[PDB]
Order: sequence, then C-alpha cells, then structure tokens
Amino acid sequence: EPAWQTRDHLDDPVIGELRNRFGPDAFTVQATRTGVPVVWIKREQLLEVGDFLKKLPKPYVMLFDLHGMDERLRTHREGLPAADFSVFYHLISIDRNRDIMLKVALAENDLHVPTFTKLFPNANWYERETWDLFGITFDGHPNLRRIMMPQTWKGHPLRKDYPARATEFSPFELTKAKQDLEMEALTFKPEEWGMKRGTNEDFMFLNLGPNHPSAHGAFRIVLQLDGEEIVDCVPDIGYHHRGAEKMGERQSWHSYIPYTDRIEYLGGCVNEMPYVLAVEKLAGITVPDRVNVIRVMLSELFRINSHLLYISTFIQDVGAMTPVFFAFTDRQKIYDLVEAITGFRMHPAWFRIGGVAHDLPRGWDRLLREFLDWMPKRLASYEKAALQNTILKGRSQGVAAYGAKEALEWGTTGAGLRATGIDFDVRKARPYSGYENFDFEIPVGGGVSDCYTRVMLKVEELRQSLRILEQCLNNMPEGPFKADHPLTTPPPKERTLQHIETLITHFLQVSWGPVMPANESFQMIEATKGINSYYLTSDGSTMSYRTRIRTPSYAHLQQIPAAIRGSLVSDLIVYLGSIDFVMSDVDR
Amino acid sequence: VACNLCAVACPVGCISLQKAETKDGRWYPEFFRINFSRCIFCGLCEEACPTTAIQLTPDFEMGEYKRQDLVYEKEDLLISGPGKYPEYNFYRMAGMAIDGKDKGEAENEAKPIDVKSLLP
Amino acid sequence: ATIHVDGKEYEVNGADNLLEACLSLGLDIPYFCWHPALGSVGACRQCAVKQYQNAEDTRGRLVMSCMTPASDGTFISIDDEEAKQFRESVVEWLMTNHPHDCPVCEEGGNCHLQDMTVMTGHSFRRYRFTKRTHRNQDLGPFISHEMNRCIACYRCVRYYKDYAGGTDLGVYGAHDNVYFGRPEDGTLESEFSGNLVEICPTGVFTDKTHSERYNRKWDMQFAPSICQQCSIGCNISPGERYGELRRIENRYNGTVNHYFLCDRGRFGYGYVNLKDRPRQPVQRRGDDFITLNAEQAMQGAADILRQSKKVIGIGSPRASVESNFALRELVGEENFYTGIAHGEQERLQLALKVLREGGIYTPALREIESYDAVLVLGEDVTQTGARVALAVRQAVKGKAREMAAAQKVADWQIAAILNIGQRAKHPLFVTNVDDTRLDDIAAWTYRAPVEDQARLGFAIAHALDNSAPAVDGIEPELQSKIDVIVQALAGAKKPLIISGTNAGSLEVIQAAANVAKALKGRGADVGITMIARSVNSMGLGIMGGGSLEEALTELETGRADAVVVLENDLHRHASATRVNAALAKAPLVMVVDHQRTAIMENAHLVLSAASFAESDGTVINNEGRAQRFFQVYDPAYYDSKTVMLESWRWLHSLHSTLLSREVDWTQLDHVIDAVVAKIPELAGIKDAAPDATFRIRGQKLAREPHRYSGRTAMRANISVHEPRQPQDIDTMFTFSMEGNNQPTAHRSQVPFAWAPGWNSPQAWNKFQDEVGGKLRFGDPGVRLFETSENGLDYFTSVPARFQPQDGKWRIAPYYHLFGSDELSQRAPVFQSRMPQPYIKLNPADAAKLGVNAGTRVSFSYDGNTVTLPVEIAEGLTAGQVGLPMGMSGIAPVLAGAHLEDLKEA
Amino acid sequence: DYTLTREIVTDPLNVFMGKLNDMVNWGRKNSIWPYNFGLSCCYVEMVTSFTAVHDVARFGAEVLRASPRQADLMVVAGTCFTKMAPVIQRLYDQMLEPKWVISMGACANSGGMYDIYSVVQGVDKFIPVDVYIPGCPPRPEAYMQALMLLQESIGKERRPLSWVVGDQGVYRANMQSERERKRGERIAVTNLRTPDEI
Ligand code: SF4
Ligand code: SF4
Ligand code: SF4
Ligand code: SF4
Ligand code: SF4
Ligand code: SF4
Ligand code: FES
Ligand SMILES: [Ca+2]
Repeated sequence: EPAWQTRDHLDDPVIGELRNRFGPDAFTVQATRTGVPVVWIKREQLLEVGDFLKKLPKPYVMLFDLHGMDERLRTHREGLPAADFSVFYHLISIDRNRDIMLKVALAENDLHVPTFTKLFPNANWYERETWDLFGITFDGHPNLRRIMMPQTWKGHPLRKDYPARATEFSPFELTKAKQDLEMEALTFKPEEWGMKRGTNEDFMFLNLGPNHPSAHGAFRIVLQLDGEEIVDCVPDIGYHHRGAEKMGERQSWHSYIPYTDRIEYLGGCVNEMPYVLAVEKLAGITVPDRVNVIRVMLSELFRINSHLLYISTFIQDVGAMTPVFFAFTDRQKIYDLVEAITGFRMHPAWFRIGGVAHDLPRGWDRLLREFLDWMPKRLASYEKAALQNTILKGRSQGVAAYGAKEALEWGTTGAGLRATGIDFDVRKARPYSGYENFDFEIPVGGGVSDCYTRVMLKVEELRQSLRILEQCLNNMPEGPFKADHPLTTPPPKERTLQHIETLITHFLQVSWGPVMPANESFQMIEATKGINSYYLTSDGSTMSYRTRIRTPSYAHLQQIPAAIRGSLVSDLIVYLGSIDFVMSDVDR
Repeated sequence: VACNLCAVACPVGCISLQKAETKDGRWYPEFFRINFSRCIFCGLCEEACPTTAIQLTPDFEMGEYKRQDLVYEKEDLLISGPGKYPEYNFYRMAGMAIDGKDKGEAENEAKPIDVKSLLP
Repeated sequence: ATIHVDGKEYEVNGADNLLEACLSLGLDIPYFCWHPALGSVGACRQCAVKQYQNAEDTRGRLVMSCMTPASDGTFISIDDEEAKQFRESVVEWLMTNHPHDCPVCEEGGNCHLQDMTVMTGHSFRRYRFTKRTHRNQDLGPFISHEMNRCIACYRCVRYYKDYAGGTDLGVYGAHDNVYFGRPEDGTLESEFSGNLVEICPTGVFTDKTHSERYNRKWDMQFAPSICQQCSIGCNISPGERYGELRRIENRYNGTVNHYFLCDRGRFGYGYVNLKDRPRQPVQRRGDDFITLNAEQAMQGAADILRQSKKVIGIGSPRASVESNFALRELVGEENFYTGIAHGEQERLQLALKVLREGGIYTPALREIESYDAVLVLGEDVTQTGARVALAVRQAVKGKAREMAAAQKVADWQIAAILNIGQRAKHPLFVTNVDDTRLDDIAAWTYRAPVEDQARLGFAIAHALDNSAPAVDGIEPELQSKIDVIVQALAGAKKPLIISGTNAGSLEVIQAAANVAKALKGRGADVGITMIARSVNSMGLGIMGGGSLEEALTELETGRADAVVVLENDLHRHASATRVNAALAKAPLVMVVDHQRTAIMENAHLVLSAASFAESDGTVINNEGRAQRFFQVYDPAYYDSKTVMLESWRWLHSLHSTLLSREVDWTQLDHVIDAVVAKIPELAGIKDAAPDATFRIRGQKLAREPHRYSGRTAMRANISVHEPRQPQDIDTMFTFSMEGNNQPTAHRSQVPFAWAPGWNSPQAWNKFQDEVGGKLRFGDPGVRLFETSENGLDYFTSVPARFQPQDGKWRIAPYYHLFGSDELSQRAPVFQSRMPQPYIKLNPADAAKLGVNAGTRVSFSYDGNTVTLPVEIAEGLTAGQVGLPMGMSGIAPVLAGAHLEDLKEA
Repeated sequence: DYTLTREIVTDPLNVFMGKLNDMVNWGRKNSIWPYNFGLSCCYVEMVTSFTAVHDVARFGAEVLRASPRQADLMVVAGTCFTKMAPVIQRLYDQMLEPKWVISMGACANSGGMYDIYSVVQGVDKFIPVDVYIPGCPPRPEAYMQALMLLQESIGKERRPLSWVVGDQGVYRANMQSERERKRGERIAVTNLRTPDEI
C-alpha cells in the first residue's frame, strides 16, 4: 500500500478508545489521504471528546490547528454528515506520535460551537480567526472579535459567497480609517481588547506599532505597564493579511506554488515543500529519490539562510551591528548557489507537482563546495565575537522562559519546543522527502526555553543542516528530476516539445489545470521557524476547494503574553527578536 | 504562435495577446503586452511556452519613472535572436502547413497519400 | 434495471446502453464515436469496460459500453486494470499519427481528444515512426478543414448524412488513409453544417469565423442568450473577448434546440462587431452631428417630446417584450403601433389565434420529432425555420425507428435501425411555390401558388370531414394526390400540420387550421406548428397595436408630430418612398437602434441601443414560449466613451424624464413586473427566468470560466490601473469569474458547459439529468398559453383558383437562410455565402418575353424600376415571378404582391 | 519638459542662481536618507542592499531613520495591506519637503500577485511615486539602480530655493522612459547562455 493511499485509520487505538467511551454511533470516521484519523463528532459532545482525548494514558497534549470550512459548494461529500459549515480540530499526541482531526458539522443558521479555550488556550486566536473569516460563533469565548480583518469589517472573507478580488479603492474610506487611527489614541477603551482594570491610576498604556523597523514585519502591541513592568499585553495582528488561503481557492494547483513561497518569505523552498507534498498525495504521485535529495538540499540551504538571518537579527537586537553584515555576506553565498540552481534568490517557486522545475545545472557542486568550505569558520567567528559576549548573555539568559507544559499548551513548535527538552522534529518523527536517508542530529534543550537557549539551538541546527548539505553533495543519485506520473505538472520539457501526447498533457495542465480527484490531504514539515502544514481539500476540480495553512509564528505570537507578563519592555524586544517569526507567517 | 498558454498560466494575469494569421497560415501575436508592474518574475510563462518564444533573461535593471511605462508591448519584447534556446523551431514539428513547409515536410511525417492512389 | 459498476449498485433505464447509463450516473467512461443524438456504432473502441457474467465472476470480457444494453442485473467494471490499459492503448493508437498541432489548433482547450488523452492518463510516447498526413479541402466560408487531426471516429458523416440529411460529405479511402470530407473543393451545402465544429471531437472542422479572431475557451465571457435570427428560439451561448462577440456556441435546451443550431444562428452574429454601429447618442443640429451623454440625451429628448402635441411609437419584432412595452408606455397604448405591415399583422394574429384558441396542442421543437406524419403548408421551413426542418427529418425517420422496435432492436443501435428501415419513412407532404430542401424526404411536393396551396389544404380538410367547406374544381390527378394525403393523415397516430406567416397568405393559415380541426374531430393526436418571421414576432402579436400603415397615415396627415422608432428598419415592412416621405415630414423622428439603419439620416435623435449581446430581455418564440436572454459583456468596459444602453432602459428613462423631469434608468425586474401587471397575456414572462436576487448558496452565476486570463493586462495599454468590475444590477449573472457554474447548481440558465476533465462540448453531459435528455432542474422558458378547451370553427372562405394576368406578375417569395434575415445579412461573413439575387421565371413566361437565363430584366414596383438577372425555374407556375425576400431592396412585404411592367433591360 | 505642481511647462531656468540651484540639487541627490519601514520581503532585499556585500553606503544613502522628519526618501517595499494603508499615509504625511517615493516590488507597484480582498492595489492609489522597481523581490542591485534613477530625477528638478523669495512651485522633469531608452540595446540581443550550465 502506497503512502498516499486513502485510509480510514480504523486500526488506530484512539478509534477503539472513542468507541469504548462514547459508543459506536456517536461519531463518523472519514477515510482521507491526510494520514491521520478524521472523526466527525456531534457538536454537543465536542467538549467531552476533547477532555477524553486530553485524559488519555498517552494524551493528546497540543491543539495543532483549529479552523473552519464552508461546505455548501462541496459536491463530493459521500460518507459525510450533512453540513453547511464545519469546524476542524487537529490534535497531536507527542507520546503516541499520532494525530487526530475532529470535525463538527454545522447548519447555516445554527453557526455556533462551544469554545475550546478551556481545554487548549491557543484556541483563543484560532477561534477568533474562525469567527473572523467564516462567521462561526464560539460560545463562551472571552473576547470573540475579528483578528485578521479590522473590527468594522462587513462579511466573512473565507465564505464561498464572498468575492475574493480587491474592491474599488476609495480615499474616503482611507481618510475614515486614518481618523479612526488618530482618534483611537484618545478614545481607547481597555475593555474591548480583553483588558481589565483600566486605570489604579498607575497603569501607563503604550503602543509599539503599527510600524516596526525590523525584518519580522510591522505589528502593534498595546502594553499596560506598572512602571517598567508589563502587567498586561494584547497584540494587534492581521496588518499583513494577504488572503493566501482564499487565493488558494482561486489559483490552480500548479499556479498556486509562488503564493506558497511568500507565506514565510525567508523560507522559500521550505515553504513550497509541504504544499507540493500534499498535492502529490492528492495526485497519488511517488517522486523518485533524486527529487527527494534535490528538495532536501534546497530546503536545507534555505534553512541555513533563514537561521543566519535570525541569528544576525537577534545579535543586532542585542546591540552588536557587524555580524549582520557578515551574515548577509554568507547569505549572498547561499543566494549564489540558489540563483544558479533556480534562477531566483528569495522566492524560487522551483518545486513542482511530481518534482522540480529543471535539472540541476552543470557545476552546482563547485558552488556547494565553496559554500561548505566558507561557512564553518564564519560561524565560529560569529560565536566568538557575539554569542559568547557576556553583555549578550545578560540580555538573553533567563528572559521570557517557559517549560514543556507551557510550550505544549500553546502549540509551540520548532526551537522553542526542543529548548523545553521535548525531542519532536518532523524530519525524524514523521519523515518526509527522503530525510530518513540522511544522518543528522536533532539538538534539544535542557528544559528551559530561554532566548539564549533558542538562539544556540538554532546555531546547532545550522551545523546539522551543513552536515545534511555535505551528505547531499557527496551522495547524488543520477536519475530523473520529475516523476513519470501523468499528473506531473508540467511534464518534462523536451518531451513536451517533441511528443504530441506530452504536449496535450502540458497544454491542459498549464491552462485549465491538473485535475485532482476529490480527496483531502495533509502534510506537515519542520519549517525554519517551527512546524508548517498544508491541509488541502479537492472537490475533484483543478483548483483547491480549501487550502488551510498552519504556521508556527501564529502560535508563538499567541504565546507571547503568557511568557512576558511581569517582565520589562526591553525583555519584550529581546523576546520578539528570539522567537524567529515573520508577520507574513502570522497573518498569511 | 499566439497559443495563449503563457497568459492563462500566469498567476497574476499580466499577459495579454491576440492571435493573428499570416497569408500562408502562420499563427503569430497581433499584439503581446506584459504588465511588468504586476509581474512577479516567477517564470511560469516560460515554463508553459510550447515554442520557447517567451523567455526570462538575466537582466534586472527595469526600474521606471511612470508605472504606465512598465507595460511592455510587442516592440519592447521581441529580440533579434533565439535567446537561451538556440535551435528549437516549433513549426518544424507542427503538422500545420506554412510557407516553406508543406504537408508531410515536418519531423517524423510521411508524405500525404491521396485516396485516389492506385496502391492498395 | 439493476446494474453493478465497480461493486456499486445502480438503477438505470433498461432501454439505454451502458455508456449513456453510466454517463447519466456521473461515472466517467472515455468515448469518441458515440453521441447522444446519433446513437451507437462501436467504431472508436474507446468506451471499453469489463463485463462479467455474474457476481461470482473474475475473468470477465472487454465490451464496448456504447454497444452493450444496460439490462437488468448487469455486472461491469470501468476501473478494471485491463479495461484501463485498453482505453489507454486506444488513445495511444490515435496519438501515433496525430500532428504536433495543439498550440496552432483552434480546438485547443475545447478539444474532446485532449480531454480523453488526459482522462486515460496517457502522456508518454514510445511510437517513433512517421505520421501519416493529409491534404486539406476548402469547405466554404464557415468551416475550416484540417484532416491531419482526424481520429476516424465517423461522427461527422453520421451526423451530416444520417441525421442532417446532407449529401456532400462522406468518408473516402481505406485502412488508415480514411478521409472525411467532400468529393471536391466546395461549400458545404447543408443548412446545419455548422454543428460539425461541435460534433467533431478534434480540430478537423473548426469555426472559421471564430478562427479569424481566435481566442481560447477559458478566455471567453459567456452568457445564456436566445438566437435573434428567426422565430424558433434556439438557446445559444455567445462568447466574447476584448469587447467583440467572438463565437456563438450551442446552449443545450432539452425542449428546444438540444444539440444543434442552424448555420444562420451559428454564423450570422457578425453584425454585432460592425464598426458603423451607434456607440453613443447623436443629435443633428442643422447638417452637423453632436454626441451627447445619456443624461443630456434624456433631458433634450424629454423637452422636445413634451413640447410636441402627440408622440406615436413604432415597435419591432426584433426588439424584446420589455423594450416594446416601454415604448408602449412612453407613447401610450392608443398611440402605439406595431412596426409590421397590415397583412403581416393580420397573418400573425391569425396564427396566434390558431395557436392559443384553436384547441390543438402546439409542440415544442424537440417534440416535433415524435410525430408520424407531417403536412407542411406554404412554409419554406428550411430557409425560414431551419431547425424545424431538422426536427421534421427526425420525425420522418420515426418509421424506421418503429419497424426496428417491432423486431426488438434497441433504440440506440442506429446502424441496425437504418438497415431495417431501408427507405421506408413517415409521410411528408410539403407545399411551396417551388422546390424545397425537404423534397428529398418528402412523400409528395406540391408546387403551386399560395391560393392553390390553400385550396389543397381546404380540400384535404373537406376530405377528412364533410363539415369542412368544399373546394369546387379539383382535377382528378390532384384529387388522387389529395386522397393519398388524406389516407396518410387519417391513418396517422400523431399528425403534425406546419404552416407560417412566411407564405404571405391568410388562406394558407386558415387551411392549415381547418386540416388540424378535421384531424382533431376524428380523435387524432394532431399538433399544429406556426413559423413566424422574427425573434419576437409572437410577442409583438400578443402585445398588439396598429399596423405600420396606420402610423404612416398618422405621420402623413400631420396629426402626429413626434415618432419614436425602436429597432426597426422601416423599409422591410413598407415601401421606402412612403417611409422616407413620412419621416421627412415629421418634425421629430427619434430612433432607438443598435445598427446603422437607412432611416438614421432623417432621424433627429439617434439612441445607441444595445444589441442582444449587450442587453437583457425576453423574447417569444413561435411555440409561444417566453425565453430570457442575458447580457454578455459591458460595452463600456474597454471603451469608456461608449453609451450603449438597453432599449427599455432608454425608453423608461425617457418616460421618467418626460413625467417627473428626472432621469431614472430602471431595473429589469421592474419592467418585467410592469409587463405582467399591464398585460395579463404576457404574465408568463415573469417565470421565464428568476429575478436578479437569485443566488446559488449566496453567490451569483459566473459569466466567464475559472481560468479567465489577462485580467491585469487586457486594458493595460489604455491605463495600467485596473478598472472596477462591471456591475450587473439587471440579472443574477455577474460579469466575472466570482460566481457559480457548477453542473449540480439548482438553476436552468447555464452560460457555458464546463466540468473538470471535460473541457469540450461534452460537458453538457454533466449538466443534464440523463444524457440527451433535459437539463437537470428543467429546461429554461415557460409557455405563455395552454391548449384551449374549445377549438375554432371551420373557415369557410375558400379562395379561388390562381388566374395569371397579362402585365401582372404575382410575386412568389423565395426565402434564403443566408439573406432573408436583416441582421444576418449585415454580417460580413454572409456576403461570401450571399447568393446572387436572381429573379425566377417560368420557362413559358421567359419564352413569351424572349429572355434566356442570365439576362437582366427590369420591373417597376412602387413607381421605381429595378433590374435583376433571370434564373429559369421549372417548378414555378406561370403568372408568377420569383423574388428573394428580405434581400437588399426586396422587402419581405412584397411576398404575395403583384408586379407591373416586367421588361427586358 | 517639466511638470508643475503647487501642468506641463518648460524649463524655468541668472547664471549664479542656476549654478547654486544645481549645487542644491547636487547636495540633495548625494545626501538621501531613507526611512526605515518594514512591510514585507522587499524590505529584506532593501536591507540586503544596506549590508556589506552591496554597500549602498557608497552612494551616501545608508542613513536609515526611524523618524520620518529626518528622512528624505520613502521606500515602500512591501504589500499595501488595507490595515497598513492609513499607517503608510500618516508616515508619508509626517515627512518634510523635499520628499521622494520609491515603490519597490510588484506589491507596492500595483498590488502584484495579491489582487485580494485585503490588499490595496498599488501604493500609487493614495501616495505619489517617483521611481517604480519591478521584481518580486527586486534584487538589491535593482534597488541601487532605482536609487541612481532617483538621483538623476533629483538633479534635473527645480524646487523653491526659499519660502520667502522667488517662485514656490515644484518642477519635476518629464524624463524619457527607461524602456524607450534601453529599447536600442535590448532588442539587439541575439544569443543568451543556455540554462543547462552555470
Ligand atoms: S514571470 Fe511574470 S508574466 Fe510570467 S507567469 Fe510569472 S508573473 Fe506572469
Ligand atoms: S509566448 Fe509561447 S505560450 Fe505565450 S502565446 Fe506565444 S507561443 Fe504561446
Ligand atoms: S485536435 Fe485536439 S489534440 Fe489534436 S492538435 Fe487540436 S487540440 Fe491538439
Ligand atoms: S473529421 Fe472529426 S468527426 Fe469526422 S471522423 Fe474525423 S475526428 Fe471524427
Ligand atoms: S433555426 Fe432560427 S432561432 Fe434557431 S439557430 Fe437558426 S436562425 Fe437561430
Ligand atoms: S513584491 Fe513579492 S517580494 Fe515584494 S513584498 Fe510583494 S510578495 Fe514580497
Ligand atoms: S464510443 Fe463506444 S466504441 Fe466509440
Ligand atoms: Ca444589463
């Protein structure tokens, strides 16, 4: 049985446990290509099912994802409960190394679900986004307000009857929103943001945005301060919302790849990898080994690029300015190799459904050798010049620390979760793209996720990525760069240029689009900043019926108030520098 | 050959063209315009081109004073040579007859046999 | 019947084959040579499935699903590995000789062969040898020919010969050199040859008129519209790109015109793209012209009309029900006049009275094919109502269908049905002034003057029932042929009587009504069909109004000083000199029209009306069915200076500016409600389509496909800033991709057929309840009137025999499919198809006047002499002269008229 | 040719006043202080241009300001989201004369690939732009090229020397388009390197 085959996962022990606890008629198991068991739960049993999953012997500890779905235009709903809308809950058991996707069906007029925030606190922002984009009410939510769109927005953009395209620009609305911006500083009400005790006559209120002079993006945080101590902080996000999921419903499976590039814009091919893997699951494509090695090498090069940017930006946030110049020189070496291979620097859009766009150019190994000889001396110099400086250690050590429980309850992934001591990397736990054929280590922390611990873990991850690149350079299969599947999009170019069957396939694939049979697919990867996942629903057409992107920066930004309360503002800047987020990843 | 595959493959939709035909039957673009203020330089049009006509070249210096001047018509795009693919000719492959290539003169094509031929 | 496909149980019709049953169930089986309208022949071998003997069978056998009945307890597998391998191999065999042509082939993106190549999953070529090639033929102005792309599926010859009755297409040659085409270069002679471009699954036969301004299907903007070129009401999908009407595709209507158009509807759209069309309101000051915007035109026209003493209106059967009603509201009902002549109006109201008071059911166009005897009286159906002639051909083949059904032969096995019914056919009796295109299948053809055709009809009615009035002076040979017709019609289980207003005689319509009444009185299931002239002739007849001659007398006596003329070239319905005099005398002439007509030089105001591509409205076909057509594109999108509004919008805004001095344009549903409130006989046009608030789960219906390209570059030469999307407050369609076109959407109006994996016209399979049946939620359009409980009385006014008169030449009409409909003559591609105007003479009359074939003769009509060259017509009886109606200078009102001083030039 | 703002006019430009206006323009064009404003990925390539491997400091345009009062050039490098558009407008209004605008990338130019419900289709919907850079992202040397184009535009413009003496109108040179200027050399290109090699 291939790894992309449709499965019901009835042999998962959690299905038997749910059978024993709630009975056999309490839920409906759906066969998908997501790789996880998908269970349709009644709305009135959702909290009991969630608590039961949380109290298992090897429990489901993390709410990985929570979002909605407009099911009104879905023609192929065979074996599914009747639903105008639905809400899905992706939960991860680390100890079992397993997931489960709960789905609640909803009628068009009865669009309310009990809140999940008492079980998992990251459900706050997830349910705010579900209410914002789908209009689904969550009963019991502390502050159910719009998080992506402005508060005075009409409609819900991810509904199927909402038009995707930009409306006609009016300067009157711009001047009205400017007046809103200049009056908000005078008419601030600290109850509509979920805040309490709105002036003790000592709480000073500051704003950090909505413009930030940094590479992670521009965003606003409202700070409630007692002297220099943060007693409350609520973020304002959605300032970089690009409608990427709605655009996923508008582009074909092939033409959406450049949009996947710009989710986490320091990631590139790393961002492309989960999307093309999920589409290949929908298409039933098993890529050859050379494709796996090529995609792994590109992803590791972009991971080194992103980590160099993160370490240099953290050092600049501490107060040392020269390592960012040197790290950008190293980024230029990486960009030389990436430009040679893909023809682009930052958004290569080079991965394809079933492979990559072109073969590797002649002489790529010389550039890889030059980079692999250039990097380690520079990394050691960076450590000795900035990372071992006691001023940086005093700025970083002990600042915004959390343990394993706080990381699990907020959906924290990546270097923060591993800095809490939990050894969970996607490339080892749920291997993808031939990562099992590479010998590399996963660095973990001692149990405390500090700013310094996260930065040093990212340094060791950079060294491990250099090891993976060395193994990629020494071991390359001499095979195809595209799979021989009929749904490989586009087909190989020379056969397109001289064979009529291949020309026909290319013609229909680039114009109407490749036809993906109706299914649901899922793929999570270890991105540069945590776990990035694509959840794709095909209704049998040439475009996605639903593209859901889970990004780790959303979860880390939601974890910000739990870890920074009672600290200084300078500690908040250091924490923002040590998270490794970008606002495009947050808002999508 | 104004086949319009690059325009539909463009995710931004910044390619517009119209097919015209010569006297001998050769397809060509009557016009061809690319809005470079919209273009994201993703290369999907070059990938989709079945004739290797449209190509992305190593030239980054495209800065402009007026945004209307970033609309490049056919006179601003058509160059004097083959570019990155020096030998490919789609019309040597196509069965459609043009000037200088009658029926049966394309690659891997036999001469036409008329139905009134005496051979069985 | 119970079938089991891939382990799933299904209930199907046992009289269907497996391919049509499985395609009706939503399953995907590739196919080439089968068509729903043509039956099964088993040529292409693409539709192979694996049939098992029973449930406990594992080997199976590959069968063709199109040639295998969907009998009870059938067991088949589509996704069997051997069946999939064989279907891929069939695609591969078709691909060995296929040219490398998709970029320069007009079928690309709309190609059934491309779709089935992708559907079978065949994308790797291992064939390395040479490809066979073919020379192409010239097939005329409409169809381009490219035989390299042929897959030898035989669909073209089966449709053209077996279905459409054409004779100049065929298959030639042998084994892999099979060639599909004509015996030599020449124009395809069939009136229904244009359906080849959708019948052919490859790019062999292509729309040449589209090919001149080619664009791909995904780049089109479509709308569900009605063909304007005659009264049949065939549903069409006009598709546009860059502001110009690019193509007319067939839009499936299971009740009207299911898969097929005629060539007039398909290729006679080119008048919309004419450069001399009015784009904006123009007002003449002295000898100069000034261009106004819509507000200034409304203010000035309202002021001048308010100053006038009496405003009269002249509608048109071209224009929709809403626009004619808006004219009738603006000028008043008593001051409203129909734009057609007095005799034309009398024949039209008599046809309407027979249709909605004759007590005899009038069948739809699809229902015509089930009648087992046809009598056509006077109406040259092929040249005036061509799709009715196609349906009558199918009804004639009904006899072979009956004899095959007697021998327990399945209704889809078309070759066996044709073999059993060799040349036996249901009786067709056509009457005309000359030979018709239906004569090759007609049991009898009566070439006689229109009064003699009426006398034949009255004699048939009297021989069917003695209460009908008798005809005295019938020759014994004509009496024997009348007895043949009467014996054929009396023994028929379902006789059909077809007539129309094109014959130009009231007594022909009365004779048809008397035959229908006589057949009704004997308990037969008789149907009656009337053929009107133009797209909304029946709507203008239902609305009513005075004739054009009454309006001309009003404008000539001077008691009417302002005239509004809507969508009307007045020279078609009246003499040109009288019209020019009455319009030069009138101090105010306002013309609302979308074409540069000849009365726009004497027009003081000209309003740029929209054509059917740029307007919404309702038209009534000759069956009595109200059908809504929708706007295709916004004319102001590319050229913002274009002020081209709906005619009812113009006239409603004029009435509002006249009354309240304020400019309110309107909404379409308000005009619909106004029509159904003032006119109760047009109350059915409310239900023809849902209103503009109709939604499919909250979203509108899309006009363009999902992959519509160039949205940030198609106007970038004008300005790099993208304009706003056009807003459609009139209908439920949106002018964008942001809409719904799902095949399962609960609607009846479908702008275009597309499904994932089905990019060709075969996606109409997905848009149907069963393949070849109706649309899934019903065909659009509703009948205005039901069958009356009581019929009429026998018309006792039997006309006398035609006597020739010396110096008096009775004009016999000779209609043409290419040339007798005004807007289609305006299309530039119809000039190549335009026959040279020849005046038809009897050999005896031409010998008496001493003129041979090809000589120019001059005749005087309305005090004006015109010269036409002579063609000898044997069938035209003496005392008649044959003229081509509707041509340049020969109005259709001349049919049935006399002529004076026909002399050799 | 020139464009007047306070109209297409001619060149208004004594021989000392012209030389000293040229010295004013030279000082303005050789001292350009960009504003620090991070919108999206285009800003990452902009700060890549600021780094050592490119060294845009050579042109004197490295002085990055967190205050719009001390910044002469606004580089809109990123998508103009609907929530960020009033912020961009306020930051532009906070700048002082003379102020110049460079749109960097397809998002700032036209909206780019995001013709979506939450994105303003180009920053020139509400803010005047002097130099546009196509690309997604433009490479750092393209940003430097746009900087040189801005210097050529600045060196050919006429601004009020003082607010109390002389004409107070702002004159902007209607320069030739770069497309028509480079059409001579771009069309003459015949052969490029094949993509198989490096
Ligand atoms: S490179 Fe530019 S023109 Fe070509 S497909 Fe991409 S966005 Fe469109
Ligand atoms: S550039 Fe290529 S893809 Fe585009 S229309 Fe021309 S031949 Fe077709
Ligand atoms: S007929 Fe179809 S497969 Fe053949 S060249 Fe044309 S588009 Fe391609
Ligand atoms: S010309 Fe077309 S319809 Fe006729 S046999 Fe060939 S492919 Fe079939
Ligand atoms: S029969 Fe009449 S309505 Fe139908 S396509 Fe022909 S002209 Fe149009
Ligand atoms: S133009 Fe491209 S690189 Fe620049 S901000 Fe937009 S998505 Fe990012
Ligand atoms: S469709 Fe059945 S053999 Fe052709
Ligand atoms: Ca309209």
